[PDB]
Amino acid sequence: KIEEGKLVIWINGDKGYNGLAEVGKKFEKDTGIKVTVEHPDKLEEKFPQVAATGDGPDIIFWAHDRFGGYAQSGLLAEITPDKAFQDKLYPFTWDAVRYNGKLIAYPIAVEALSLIYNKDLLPNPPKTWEEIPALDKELKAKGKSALMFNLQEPYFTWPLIAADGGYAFKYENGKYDIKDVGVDNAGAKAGLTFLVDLIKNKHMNADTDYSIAEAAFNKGETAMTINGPWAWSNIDTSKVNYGVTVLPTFKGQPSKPFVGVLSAGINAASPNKELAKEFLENYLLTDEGLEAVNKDKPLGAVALKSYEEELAKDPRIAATMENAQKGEIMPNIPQMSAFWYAVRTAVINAASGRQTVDEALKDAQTNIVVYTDREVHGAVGSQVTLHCSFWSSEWVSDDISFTWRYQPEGGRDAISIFHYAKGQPYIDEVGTFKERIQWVGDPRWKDGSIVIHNLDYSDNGTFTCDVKNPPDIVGKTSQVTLYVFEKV
Ligand SMILES: OC[C@H]1O[C@H](O[C@H]2[C@H](O)[C@@H](O)[C@@H](O)O[C@@H]2CO)[C@H](O)[C@@H](O)[C@@H]1O
Repeated sequence: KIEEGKLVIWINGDKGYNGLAEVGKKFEKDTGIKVTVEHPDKLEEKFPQVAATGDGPDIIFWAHDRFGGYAQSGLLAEITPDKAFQDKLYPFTWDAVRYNGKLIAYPIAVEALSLIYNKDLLPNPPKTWEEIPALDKELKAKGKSALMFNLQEPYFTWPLIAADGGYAFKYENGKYDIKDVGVDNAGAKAGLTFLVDLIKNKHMNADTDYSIAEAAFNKGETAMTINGPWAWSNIDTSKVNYGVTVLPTFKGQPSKPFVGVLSAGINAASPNKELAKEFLENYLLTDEGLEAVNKDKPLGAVALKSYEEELAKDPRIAATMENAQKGEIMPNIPQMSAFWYAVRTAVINAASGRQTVDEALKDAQTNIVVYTDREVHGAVGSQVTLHCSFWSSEWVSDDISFTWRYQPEGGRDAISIFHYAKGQPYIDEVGTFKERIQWVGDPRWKDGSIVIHNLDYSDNGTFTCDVKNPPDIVGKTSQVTLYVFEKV
């Protein structure tokens, strides 16, 4: 439950919260109203959790993308500044916080990821992703690495994934098609494939997270990192001589970071809505208010026209804006939340080798355990496909095995005719099917199918497919019966 004569604010711990607290101190001096600034972990998830019982902060700071979901659920107060105030901020920043015709937050700043590079290691940073492996080998021989960035959050890997064609939700005449997701298409696969072979080639580590990449760059251990304007303060402190530049191209195309508008929403259960509007409108969104936050941790390109114009000469801000121009604004639709957890899981699963990129992105796109046909009929001379597939909770072992057995009709015993094991198909030269079996399976899609060519009358019998995918060293089986005809 929310008290009542004061303001509690949540903001991410990577942003200028001490600078925000100082604006809080000034508000408190003028008004006598206490302003507490907190930075809870995963506050983007904590907010809806507690705001559903009417709990949480009076005001929450996050990128605009999460606010559609908050608004849909009725967690945010409608924002109603007059036209005079609105005119103080860029119109596009207001569009980012409009949901279902209503303004539901105040925009603060435009963030995009950039390439950051150590000028003493790399006076001339690569223009291209494809250069990076060769660069890394050079730098490795000198006890350094080429690149480290946060691999745990899809925000950071998305620019590469989207570069050659990936998208979240298709944008089509004024609206997002929630049914048309582009995390599976050929472009997205190429981008994530490039990323996982950086890892498989030891140019990056699948475990690398935000703290590890920041520490490595700031200690001069790696030549480049990918991060937003909040990060620049920490590198200034370290003294590393850095530049901030355009992200490398991939297959000749710009990297495409998702652009965020840092925004401040007012809790619908806040008894302090007029005080919150006063703070944000009269204290935060002023040159001095934004300056105080910005000098703590850089904001990016601020929403407030006067101060954006003041800051716009900074070439690090120019680079941020150039990267944003090449990327695209995040949708603010409530589905964004599902999108992010889907791609997060796909990246981690692909980066660790639990899935191939195809498998991984299929699942993201979407977010009797053995199957054979019952009975197949063939003509003499024809070929028949003997489908076999399975479903499992396990990743695909490789060590995965498939075995086909055959039992002639009226016959006694089932004999092996085909075996897939340790990555290779073996036929059997014993076979009455020798030179007539064809492997058409693919263990990566949990498929063990074969084709029998040039059917004969005496091929009549029952085939059994047996699959082991080790965890899972217990054989699951299914049977298919073949009848061969002159015709029918
Ligand atoms: O990684 C998925 C995550 O990415 C975007 O979050 C950013 C946020 O915009 C930045 O301000 C910065 O703090 O880093 C975050 C990524 O770690 C989305 O805003 C967020 O909803 C999403 O879950």
